[PDB]
Amino acid sequence: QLIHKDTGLIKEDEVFLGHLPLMTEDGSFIINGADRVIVSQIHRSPGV
Amino acid sequence: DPVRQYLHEIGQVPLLTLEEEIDLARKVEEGMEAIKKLSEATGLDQELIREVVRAKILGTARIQKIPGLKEKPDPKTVEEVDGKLKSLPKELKRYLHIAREGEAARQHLIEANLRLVVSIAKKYTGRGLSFLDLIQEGNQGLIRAVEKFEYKRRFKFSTYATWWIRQAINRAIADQARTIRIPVHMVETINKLSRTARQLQQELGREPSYEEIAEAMGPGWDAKRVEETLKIAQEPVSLETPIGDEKDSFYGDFIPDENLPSPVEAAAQSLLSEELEKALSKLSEREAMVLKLRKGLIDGREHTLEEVGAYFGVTRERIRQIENKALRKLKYHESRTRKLRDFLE
Amino acid sequence: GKAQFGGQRFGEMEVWALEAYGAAHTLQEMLTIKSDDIEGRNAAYQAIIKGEDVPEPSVPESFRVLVKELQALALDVQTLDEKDNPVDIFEGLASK
Amino acid sequence: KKEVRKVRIALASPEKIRSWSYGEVEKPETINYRTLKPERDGLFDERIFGPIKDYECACGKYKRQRFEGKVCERCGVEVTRSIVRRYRMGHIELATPAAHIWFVKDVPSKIGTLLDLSATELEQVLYFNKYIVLDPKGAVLDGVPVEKRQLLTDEEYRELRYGKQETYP
Amino acid sequence: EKARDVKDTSLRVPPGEGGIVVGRLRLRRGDPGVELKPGVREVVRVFVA
Amino acid sequence: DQFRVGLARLARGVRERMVMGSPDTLTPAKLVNSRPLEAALREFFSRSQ
Amino acid sequence: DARMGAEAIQELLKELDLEKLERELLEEMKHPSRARRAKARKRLEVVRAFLDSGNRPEWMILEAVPVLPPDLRPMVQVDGGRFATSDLNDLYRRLINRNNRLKKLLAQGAPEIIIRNEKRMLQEAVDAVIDNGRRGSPVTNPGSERPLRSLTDILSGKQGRFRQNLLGK
Amino acid sequence: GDPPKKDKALAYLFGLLADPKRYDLGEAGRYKAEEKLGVGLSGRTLVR
DNA sequence: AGCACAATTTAACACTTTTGTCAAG
DNA sequence: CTTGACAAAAGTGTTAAATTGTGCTATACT
Ligand SMILES: [Zn+2]
Repeated sequence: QLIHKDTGLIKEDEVFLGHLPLMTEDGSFIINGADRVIVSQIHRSPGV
Repeated sequence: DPVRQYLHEIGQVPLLTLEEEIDLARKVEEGMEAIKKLSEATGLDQELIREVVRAKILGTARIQKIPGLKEKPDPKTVEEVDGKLKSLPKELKRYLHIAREGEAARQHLIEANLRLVVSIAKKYTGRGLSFLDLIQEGNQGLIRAVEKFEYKRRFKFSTYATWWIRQAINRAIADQARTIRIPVHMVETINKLSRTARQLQQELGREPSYEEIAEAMGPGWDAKRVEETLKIAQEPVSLETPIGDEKDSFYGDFIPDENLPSPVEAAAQSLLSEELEKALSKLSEREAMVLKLRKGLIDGREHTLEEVGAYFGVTRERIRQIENKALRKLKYHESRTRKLRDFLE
Repeated sequence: GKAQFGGQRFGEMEVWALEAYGAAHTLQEMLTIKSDDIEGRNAAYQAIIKGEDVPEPSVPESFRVLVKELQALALDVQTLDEKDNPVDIFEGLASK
Repeated sequence: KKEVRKVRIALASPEKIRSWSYGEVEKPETINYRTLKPERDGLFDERIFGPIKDYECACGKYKRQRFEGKVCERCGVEVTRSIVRRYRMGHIELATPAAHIWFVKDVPSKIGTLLDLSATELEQVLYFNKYIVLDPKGAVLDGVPVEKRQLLTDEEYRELRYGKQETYP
Repeated sequence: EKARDVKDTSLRVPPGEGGIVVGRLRLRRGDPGVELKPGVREVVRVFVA
Repeated sequence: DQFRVGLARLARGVRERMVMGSPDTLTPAKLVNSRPLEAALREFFSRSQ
Repeated sequence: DARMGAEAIQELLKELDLEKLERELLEEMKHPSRARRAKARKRLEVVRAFLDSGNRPEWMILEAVPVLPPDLRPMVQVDGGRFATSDLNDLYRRLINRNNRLKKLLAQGAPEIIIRNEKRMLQEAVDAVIDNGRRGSPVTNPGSERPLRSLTDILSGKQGRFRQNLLGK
Repeated sequence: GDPPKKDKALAYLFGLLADPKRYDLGEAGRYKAEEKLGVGLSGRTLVR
């Protein structure tokens, strides 16, 4: 929803965003007609 | 950092109040009209005396010797017009001085509005051209905006300037950003295409097809045309583009050379020329000579009919019959040996 | 690679091997005729096809690329002779 | 003809560069967007670097081995092998002279060792931060006379050159 | 033999590889369900087991 | 993560598109572009190690 | 006369008499202090190198810029119709835009500020062509973080013209 | 790079630390740091 | 953004010369 | 080996279409 602070104009209006890849049941995606997988990454935990 | 350097350098020269602005514009126009009046004085062109005055202003010897190695000689055509303009009465003289001052004012005005240009170029990034390039194109557009400006219209110079800077930067994207040269018209065309595509992709919820986007483009637009313009729009690919996770391979070194004959090809051509040479030798001398006159086996060119007839002193028809006969005799001997039955691809 | 119908990469270590053996013409063929040398591989294939012994190559042709690349760096690369005289590996080509 | 037993490397003078040059590349294009032929003055231009085809000029007037080395009168393309495009070098004549970054940036900077300038100050000069004084002309700064090699920022340059003034609003 | 126009670009199975043809796929442009990149008419793909 | 990066770039696009045109009447449709997020996600899925 | 940049450096290098500096540094060398001695030594080493090489130091400041032949930095389309090109082409190109822009700006009568900026951009362009990335952030193709590969990068590196394509094949 | 303005300092150093959007310290990092230093934290921000 | 106009290239087209061939000597 | 007759192919000169290059716009805007 888009608004105007000073005007009080409310034009809500839906919109688009883009295309989001969906993960299959096995747990892999398909990019450009090729089955691909995103491996899990390991780093150190946030904090001090 | 060069950007820091230039930004600070223009940060040195301050802005200009309305008074300063109007006064500078005034002095500039006075300078120009002084140049015209001097054109009525000694009878020489405006830009002539103008560039001479500049040569006396924005540097001594450096304006002449390096806009390329050849322009207008320092001791000769510069200094003689200088001395010729030197030898005039008082009014034309004071107008000379006025002209010079006008030039200087032009320079300063240019500087403050260089700050302006920097703002505008700061707006335009993402190009396919670097920031400082944007700044400089905008700066040329600024010198341009300064030249044609009129203060009498009582408008703040900033607006007029802005338009010119903007158009100059767009001239940059048109003339620069793509590795291959794409002229202005199709640049604007492609821009409209992409813009509309974005619009109806927002509307439909999905990317269009060439047909619907062509219809959305109006008359004269079909699928083939948008496909073609899109075919032109695409950029080249860097030869050094990495292939795979390997650090040892590029994209470019996977490209074969079809321009250069392979050893097998050179050997093939060799064997062809030789075997043809031997298969030719069993013909009569004259007919063989005629054939190799036709083929380009002598000078490489193609000697027609009449030419061969002229060289051997006979009619062209005779030559024709001769070559046909030769062809058929080769048909026999080749039907035998089968050495030349290859090379048929 | 195989997919490109490629030839085997002869590494620097293998050069060191051949040098250790002391095989000069094997290393020569490896570095010239059998690898990148145009006229070398052409005349060689020609010779074997005609049943000769392959001739002696001249210019690896990657080395000429190296020369002109060095010249693009504004470094003058002079290939001299026994007596300190210019020998042009570009034959009537870049001479001008 | 003769053996090559020796290879030397040296600095190429501008004259040598121009001698190597078959012409200057003026225009920053590659090829036409459609015809895919080398642009007039462009980087891939045939008029200098040579023909794309063996013995065939751009326009296609002189077509054969018969003509050799003769420049065609329209395109200016020399009739010869198409391989010369690998060898023949062009150039770009620079408006204001520039430094080769090797002799600047090298660990023991060569030009810096010659003129006795530190990497820092020379970096400041070459990239146009601070001016340097060739001819002092009896100029003085802060009580000490300015001599050769001395670096001055924009302020001090403008001061000893155009004078010093103060504006009061 | 007339030197003719067009030349043969046909796809021939690489050396060391060979087998039987199972799958057949043809995507031609100007046909539903498929959007092909600009400049390209049709893509033809063959499964070989 | 990459989604929010692309979302940030989209935010900047929105911010650039406000200060021009007609600040009075603008639908969020004209204010928002697909490409920042589209190319962000595309880059993450295709490229990332 | 206080000039900033490669012009001034070129002028100084041309003014240099290597024989003067030879004798003078030889004399400066026998000074009892060790530091001054060694420094004078390295200096005199560069100087002597220039002396018996025959090379002039001002050559280090480039006027004409050599341009590599097209087939060495090729541009050719592949299967699918899409093109391909070397980074050196783009580098050379940008160098050309900056050089020509400056070329017309000098004849324009543009103020010293713009001239200085474009000239600086010209130095950084030439350097970006020679060796990219050593000074400042490496110039990259727009939208891509991959640094453009210059001549220096062609010669050196594990993949350089020596190791990859020469000492092995 | 830019001249030492006061409002620039304010905005910049707000975006560096106090900004919940621009600076997000992990919820796990929030929790862990909260249970390590022997203190507690309102948000995920270094400062408020 | 987008248009308008000059300078320019391409493809357009109408009529000419020769180049290839046919038939009969 | 020769000649004349013909059309198909390759030329040659003026024009139309589209193609490309260059310039311009004024609330203010640094
Ligand atoms: Zn020609």
